[PDB]
Amino acid sequence: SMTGLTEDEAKEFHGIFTQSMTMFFGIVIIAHILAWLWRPWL
Amino acid sequence: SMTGLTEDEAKEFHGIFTQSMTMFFGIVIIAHILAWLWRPWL
Amino acid sequence: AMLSFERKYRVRGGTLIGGDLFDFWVGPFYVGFFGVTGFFFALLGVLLIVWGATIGPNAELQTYNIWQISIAPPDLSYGLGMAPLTEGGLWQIITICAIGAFVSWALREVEICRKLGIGFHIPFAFAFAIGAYLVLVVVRPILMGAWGHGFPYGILSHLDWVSNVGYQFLHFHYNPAHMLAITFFFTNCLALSMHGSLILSVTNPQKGEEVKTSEHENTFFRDIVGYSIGALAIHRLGLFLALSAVFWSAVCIVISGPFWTRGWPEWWNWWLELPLW
Amino acid sequence: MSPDLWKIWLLIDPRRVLIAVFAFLTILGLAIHMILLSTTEFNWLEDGIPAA
Amino acid sequence: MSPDLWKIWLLIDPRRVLIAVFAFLTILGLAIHMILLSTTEFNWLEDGIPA
Amino acid sequence: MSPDLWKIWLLIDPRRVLIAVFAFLTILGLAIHMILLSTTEFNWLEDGIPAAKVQQ
Amino acid sequence: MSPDLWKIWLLIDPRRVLIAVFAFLTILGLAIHMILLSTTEFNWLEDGIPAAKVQQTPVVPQR
Amino acid sequence: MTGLTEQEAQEFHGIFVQSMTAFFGIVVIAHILAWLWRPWL
Amino acid sequence: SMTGLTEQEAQEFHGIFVQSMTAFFGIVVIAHILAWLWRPWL
Amino acid sequence: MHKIWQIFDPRRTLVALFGFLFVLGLLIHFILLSSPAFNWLSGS
Amino acid sequence: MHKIWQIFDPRRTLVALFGFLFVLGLLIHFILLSSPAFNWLSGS
Amino acid sequence: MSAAITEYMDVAQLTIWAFWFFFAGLIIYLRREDKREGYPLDSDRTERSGGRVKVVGFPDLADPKTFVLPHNAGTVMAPRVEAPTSINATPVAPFPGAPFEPNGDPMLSGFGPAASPDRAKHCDLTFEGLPKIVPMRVATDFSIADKDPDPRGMTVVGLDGEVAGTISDIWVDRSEPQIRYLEVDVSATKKKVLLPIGFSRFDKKAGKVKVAAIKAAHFANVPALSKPDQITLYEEDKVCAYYAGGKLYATAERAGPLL
Amino acid sequence: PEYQNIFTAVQVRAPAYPGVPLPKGHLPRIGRPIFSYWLGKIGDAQIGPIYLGFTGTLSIIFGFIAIFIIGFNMLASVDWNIIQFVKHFFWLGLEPPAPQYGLSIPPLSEGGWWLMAGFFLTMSIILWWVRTYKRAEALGMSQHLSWAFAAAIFFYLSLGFIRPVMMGSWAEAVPFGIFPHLDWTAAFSIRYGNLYYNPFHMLSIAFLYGSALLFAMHGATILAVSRFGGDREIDQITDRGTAAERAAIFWRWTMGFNASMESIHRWAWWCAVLTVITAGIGILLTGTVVENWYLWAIKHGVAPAYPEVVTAVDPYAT
Amino acid sequence: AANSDWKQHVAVNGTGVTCYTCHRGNPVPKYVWVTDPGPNQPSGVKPTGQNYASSTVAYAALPFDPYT
Ligand code: BCL
Ligand code: BCL
Ligand code: BCL
Ligand SMILES: CC[C@H]1c2cc3[nH]c4c(c3C)C(=O)[C@H](C(=O)OC)c4c3nc(cc4[nH]c(cc(n2)[C@@H]1C)c(C(C)=O)c4C)[C@@H](C)[C@@H]3CCC(=O)OC/C=C(\C)CCC[C@H](C)CCC[C@H](C)CCCC(C)C
Ligand SMILES: CC[C@H]1c2cc3[nH]c4c(c3C)C(=O)[C@H](C(=O)OC)c4c3nc(cc4[nH]c(cc(n2)[C@@H]1C)c(C(C)=O)c4C)[C@@H](C)[C@@H]3CCC(=O)OC/C=C(\C)CCC[C@H](C)CCC[C@H](C)CCCC(C)C
Ligand SMILES: COC(C)(C)C/C=C/C(C)=C/C=C/C(C)=C/C=C/C(C)=C/C=C\C=C(C)\C=C\C=C(C)\C=C\C=C(C)\C=C\CC(C)(C)OC
Ligand code: HEC
Ligand SMILES: CCCCCCCCCCCC[N+](C)(C)[O-]
Ligand SMILES: [Ca+2]
Ligand SMILES: [Ca+2]
Ligand SMILES: [Ca+2]
Ligand SMILES: [Ca+2]
Ligand SMILES: [Fe+3]
Ligand SMILES: [Mg+2]
Repeated sequence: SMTGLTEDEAKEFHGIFTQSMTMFFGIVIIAHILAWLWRPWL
Repeated sequence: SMTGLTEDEAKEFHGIFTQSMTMFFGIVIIAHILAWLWRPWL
Repeated sequence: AMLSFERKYRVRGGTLIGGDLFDFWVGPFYVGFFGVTGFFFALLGVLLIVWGATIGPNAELQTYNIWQISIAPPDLSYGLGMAPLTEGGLWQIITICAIGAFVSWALREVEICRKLGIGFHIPFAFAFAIGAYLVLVVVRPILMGAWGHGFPYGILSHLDWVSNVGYQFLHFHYNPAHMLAITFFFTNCLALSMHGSLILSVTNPQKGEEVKTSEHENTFFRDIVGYSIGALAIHRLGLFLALSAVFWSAVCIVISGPFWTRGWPEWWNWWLELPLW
Repeated sequence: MSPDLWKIWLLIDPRRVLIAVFAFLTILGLAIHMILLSTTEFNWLEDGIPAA
Repeated sequence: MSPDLWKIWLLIDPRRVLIAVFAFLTILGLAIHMILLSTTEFNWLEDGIPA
Repeated sequence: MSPDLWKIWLLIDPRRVLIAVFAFLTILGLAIHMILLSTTEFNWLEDGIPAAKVQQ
Repeated sequence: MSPDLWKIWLLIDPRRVLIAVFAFLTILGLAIHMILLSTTEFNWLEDGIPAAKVQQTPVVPQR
Repeated sequence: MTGLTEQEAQEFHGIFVQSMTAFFGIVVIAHILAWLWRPWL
Repeated sequence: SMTGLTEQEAQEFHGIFVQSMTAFFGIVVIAHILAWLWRPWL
Repeated sequence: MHKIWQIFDPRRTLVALFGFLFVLGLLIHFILLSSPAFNWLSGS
Repeated sequence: MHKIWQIFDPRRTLVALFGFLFVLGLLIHFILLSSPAFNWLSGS
Repeated sequence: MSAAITEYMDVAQLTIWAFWFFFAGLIIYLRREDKREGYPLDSDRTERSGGRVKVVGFPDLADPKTFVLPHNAGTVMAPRVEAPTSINATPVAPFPGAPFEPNGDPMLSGFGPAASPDRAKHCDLTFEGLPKIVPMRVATDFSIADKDPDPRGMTVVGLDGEVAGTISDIWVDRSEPQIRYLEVDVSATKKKVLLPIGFSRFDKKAGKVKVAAIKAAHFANVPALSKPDQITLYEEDKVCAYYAGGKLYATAERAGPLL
Repeated sequence: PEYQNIFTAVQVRAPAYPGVPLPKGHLPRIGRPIFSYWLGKIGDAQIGPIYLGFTGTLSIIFGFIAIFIIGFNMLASVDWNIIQFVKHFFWLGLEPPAPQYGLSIPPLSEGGWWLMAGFFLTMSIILWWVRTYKRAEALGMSQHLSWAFAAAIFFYLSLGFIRPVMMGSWAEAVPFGIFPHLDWTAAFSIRYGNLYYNPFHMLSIAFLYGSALLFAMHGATILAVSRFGGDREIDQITDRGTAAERAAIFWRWTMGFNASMESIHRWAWWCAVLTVITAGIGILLTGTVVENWYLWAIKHGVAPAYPEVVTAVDPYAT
Repeated sequence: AANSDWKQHVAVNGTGVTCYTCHRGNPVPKYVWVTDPGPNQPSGVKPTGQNYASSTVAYAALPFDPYT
């Protein structure tokens, strides 16, 4: 607990962090599918 | 214990460290197999 | 003459040479033995400069315009020997007189600070400028091989000498010791501006305010750049930068010609020819 | 992918990793866009398409 | 490798190791991608394929 | 060679030598790879082997 | 050398000489390898031996 | 960790979301007008 | 609170601020209308 | 919306806004002058 | 979310976000002005 | 609107002349600022004239400038009047510009290198009103840096390498943490004297303090404090000047010359 | 021998000093201070904290964007080869638009990036000036430092913005590079006929040499009288002790006149500022009212004349 | 033509020009030049011809193709 957080604080932080990261990757995937449909690079 | 971690506190860092390094290398393997299939270099 | 609090400090003794023979003051100045020697070296040097202006390079180009008066060193065919008076020996005599005057000035400063009971930082710092002059007119001409490598004594002609010496190496900005010396000069100017600004700001506060303390000086620069060096350390650093600039300039000029005879950019080839790339 | 991964937040302060990852992502996005703008095959502004 | 390697972690600080390896891996990935981009055989953007 | 070499760790701090070894080995690997890439004979990317699908 | 040479360590401590020697031999080896790589007679990579098997286009003869 | 209680963060979050929505709406309408003026893809 | 400004003294500042914003934007709009009437840029 | 003034000092905000507005006006006028099609410093 | 403001001081985050938006807007307008196909300060 | 004003004058010449005018004004201003301490001068011209002609040179002096001191310490004028004093010496020769001889015993004479003015008799203060330079026996929160000698118990030796006492306490500065003084417990009078750091050399090998200013027998005449916990601007100046006098008066060979 | 006060022999550690309290409506200072032993041998051994407001954040953002653009263009100039980037780093640069554009906006690869980098860097410098002014005024001090910074900014803007606009082209501006900007400095002198003959260049060089001389003299003087407590300059200014008296008397005996403990810091302030002021004028006169400085000096009787011992025949005058 | 039409260059001291002046025994001279393309650039980047270390200008950051 060097950073000062407790177990519950870390548990509650991790879920929100993973949820937001999943949402960001999900929108990135759609942007890349659109880009590939526009002009494939491979 | 100069670092200060207890016997069991530092012993469980290893179990997660290796478990994550395994998957990192695992996805790198797939990336390199795909790259070789696309255009071999040697 | 004397400041209103100076009479307590005019004590006898502390001389290096002379004792009670030349131990007196002339107006505000203290003279001593080295005062006499330096004053008369300077007087003869000035009179010979004026006579060299009177003779001129010829009877047609002679002029009393202060920007155009120039006394030139001998030819490179004389080597390290003594030239005739009209063909470059006057330059050598004036150089000897100038060296004598500078050394006398430094020794008089040593006597003054022995009398006042203070440290010897000031003559020590002056010795660096004296050494730079000596490298310019003594060390480099001997290493090169002739007195003709010194610079001429004139307000505008020694600029021509600097320009032509600089272009003898096709690009003088690529000299590395030159870059170091220039960095030190610019940093010294910045540090002096900041020291003066801070002292004046603390001593002359906003209207209707009292004089600031020592904590404000440190807080200001900790809140601007995150570090403060202190009252004594700023003077330490100023002296260090001002002397390093001169030391590296002397190094930069003494390696041009004696130790490197090509263009200065080419010197960097050792970096470009490494096997890493 | 490990049941006790959340303990990583007991080691590194979250507030000083969010700033780092935000800055890294923003600079990465800028750099990729500029790299695409530096090539004639993927400059979407100077391509002329559509309709010139 | 001996099973007792887990004693490394009481000799070096885990947080510094984590951040150092993260930074090194990111810098290495950027460097390798750029070195590949500098070539002619392995530049996937200017290769002209597919046309 | 010597059955008593393990005394070396009673003199030099192991925590420092681990770092000074890992950093040195990483720098050495980078330097050797750069040296190889700076030649026309051992540059495995620009050697034209195998084949060349792009034009230059 | 003399049998009583082992007294040398009563003047110099093992740590500050071990570190210096280990940090010195590495630098010397690096410097020698680089010096040999710089010459055209003792460069083992570009000597052309054994054969080339690498094809070596218009050139710029100014460089 | 920032001198803010629960309610003093919920009010801020509500105002922040509403302002962000307004800004994004006007950005969208500006991009629609620009695409009508001169398309880029 | 943070700047030590009471809400009642904030309402009065906000009203004057928004009134000034409206007055400024009116002149800006009129100037742009005249500028378009001089030389249109689209 | 009015409690935004509990977050920022009104005086400093006004000064900063004025400085930003003046800089932006100078920038736009200079950009217009530099371009040839909109330069008004030629008469007509 | 909303508890994120218990981590981040609102003033600094708001100032940084506004500065970033202003810089991004200026940069995009400059990039468009540099491209001849989208420069609107010409005769067209 | 062109670059040639006349057949000879141009813009770059007028600009340099304007700079010269501004530079002359700036030099006059700086020389007038230089003359806020020590003027009008003390010379024979004033005293021969019966205190009628005042020697100030050119330019003359400025109007007085006010400094206000913190914690209600008072107000000081930058150009002020000060009382003429009678020095403790006697001229060597009657011609002008002659030196003076330090009448009496040179160390205990108050003339020459061992001279000082009379500063204000109050302690310098911090931002909260505390005394600024205090011993470590009251600044308990201070400490000596690690891996450093900690010069307590070190023997102090005189000019001739003879022991004159030991260090008892260290006087530090609250506003800027650094050492300003050492306290020496003299083993000849059972007294304690202060020693500035600028006059002491730390021999960290053998743990010694070297004082090259005065000899070992001279530590018995150092001016003392009023109270054992604080010092004033007057006493600090007196203590420093006493040691400075030893740079000339310590031995018979220090008056010169070399030849 | 005698203690010269160049290094601190024995150090003393006290708890960290947060700083003088700021008035209401200010953010707290960030960071916890730490002590460095080797740094304490030459100065104060405490680093941090720092104050970061809104102007300080904006300056950081603008400056980092500018530096990122410069670095990206330097990397693009070697075709994304990072090793070749390290090899050629001192020779690389980002350079102004071509002379055939005047004051217009060229494409990105032909000078648009240079314009954007210059704009952002100028914005960051202005914001940092505002930050220095605000921090000076927050503690009740005066504004000498902001005036000196304003003079430096004036020279910087003359070098990069004002003169190109007066000349009517962006190609007159200086590139972003180590060796490129030295090349610009050399070419500027060559093109306008030997800048040694510019009188404001002469004045600027005089003031730079004078700044070095003044700092050496002042540093040596304060170090020489620091055994009397001379480093505490504020006390000496408000209550003159032996340090100030001896420092004045030394120079009066040496060269016939002296300054004061308060007055010398004015000589320091004006000498440095005049270095850049006369610089900014010197290049605003170049190319606008003077075409060739050597011919200008000949016209005004400044250039010396030499005997004709070597000469050439002009092939354009046959 | 060199030995008869350009004597204000190659005949000040009567040195002259022969085939050996350039070839020095080689079929191809050792010091010829062509129009230099410079270092490779990205496809959409316009070259500057400078800011690159080159021996053709004696290792300065000046335009490296003054021949053309
Ligand atoms: C084309 C020319 C080249 C060039 C060629 C040279 C050459 C050649 C030299 C320099 C030297 C210098 N160059 Mg360069 N330099 C160039 C461009 C620059 C640029 C620039 C912005 O481009 C800068 C900032 C510099 C800066 C410098 C300094 C590092 C250095 C000068 C200071 C010095 O030596 O102090 C030295 C100070 C002294 C010698 C003072 C001595 C005074 C003593 C005390 C005597 C007393 C004076 C007097 C008699 C007292 C009485 C007077 C009155 C009666 C009161 N150069 C260009 C590219 N440069 C010089 C150098 O390094 O010298 C060591 C040098 O020789
Ligand atoms: C002729 C040129 C050949 C080539 C010939 C060789 C040869 C020969 C060697 C390498 C080696 C290496 N090459 Mg190679 N290499 C080539 C092309 C590449 C390319 C590429 C872009 O194509 C890459 C990314 C690499 C990268 C590498 C690294 C994987 C490795 C050096 C690692 C290091 O720096 O250790 C420095 C850092 C450390 C030593 C840290 C200490 C590591 C720890 C303490 C010990 C191992 C634990 C480990 C981290 C985890 C478990 C591993 C277990 C041992 C299984 N090569 C080309 C094709 N390469 C070396 C190697 O095999 O190393 C394994 C080697 O001998
Ligand atoms: C096509 C190019 C046109 C042109 C088209 C436009 C258009 C469109 C606009 C301007 C605007 C401006 N133009 Mg224009 N402009 C041109 C050329 C000029 C010339 C010139 C030398 O030729 C001048 C002096 C100006 C002057 C101005 C400024 C008054 C104004 C931007 C100021 C600013 O940045 O506010 C920033 C600084 C502040 C906001 C600080 C405010 C200080 C206080 C509030 C002053 C208020 C005083 C008072 C209360 C005002 C009301 C009273 C009125 C007199 C009725 N323009 C050319 C001819 N110009 C803008 C404008 O109208 O702004 C009002 C605008 O929309
Ligand atoms: C080393 C760090 C800097 C420095 C330091 C420094 N200078 C110093 C000191 C110090 C510490 C002094 O104590 C001393 C002094 O008294 O200062 C007031 C001094 C001094 N630095 C001076 C000048 C000076 N310093 C310069 C440089 C520097 N000084 C460095 C940048 C320069 C430059 C850069 O050009 C100059 C011009 C003097 C004002 C003074 C020393 C005065 C002196 O020595 O007086 C004795 C000599 C005479 C009075 C007459 C000499 C007679 C000769 C015949 C004169 C001509 C000689 C010359 C070779 C021919 C003409 C040359 C042409 C180019 C014109
Ligand atoms: C009197 C004239 C002299 C002078 C004066 C002067 N300079 C000044 C001042 C003054 C009075 C200030 O007040 C100001 C200052 O802050 O001083 C401490 C300053 C200053 N003079 C400076 C430089 C400077 N001064 C120079 C010269 C001079 N300054 C003259 C000789 C020079 C030269 C000779 O070239 C330089 C380079 C600055 C250090 C500082 C003003 C800094 C400033 O305005 O910065 C604004 C922009 C930024 C902060 C952008 C930062 C963006 C990011 C942080 C970048 C991230 C990447 C990073 C760089 C990677 C590397 C790692 C980092 C952790 C370092
Ligand atoms: C890891 O690091 C990364 C890769 C992220 C970034 C690294 C970057 C690196 C390595 C950068 C290195 C930079 C270097 C070496 C820079 C050197 C800079 C030097 C020496 C600069 C010196 C002088 C430059 C000057 C004086 C330029 C001045 C230009 C000015 C004042 C121009 C102003 C222009 C304006 C205001 C134009 C306005 C016109 C408009 C607004 C229309 O433009 C859009
Ligand atoms: C003296 C009279 C001769 C003779 C007999 C030749 N040369 Fe030259 N030469 C020069 C250059 C620049 C070239 C082109 C480079 C090249 O082609 O190699 C040549 C070319 C030739 C050739 C053709 C060689 C080949 O590649 O097949 C031959 C046969 C030839 N030369 C004969 C340059 C110069 C000179 C410099 C100005 C001078 C002088 C000469 N050559 C003189 C001769
Ligand atoms: C910021 C100071 C005011 C600058 C005003 C001039 C702007 C540039 C105008 C240049 C016009 C040149 N040209 C050929 C297009 O007419
Ligand atoms: Ca498109
Ligand atoms: Ca492809
Ligand atoms: Ca291959
Ligand atoms: Ca081989
Ligand atoms: Fe000072
Ligand atoms: Mg260039």
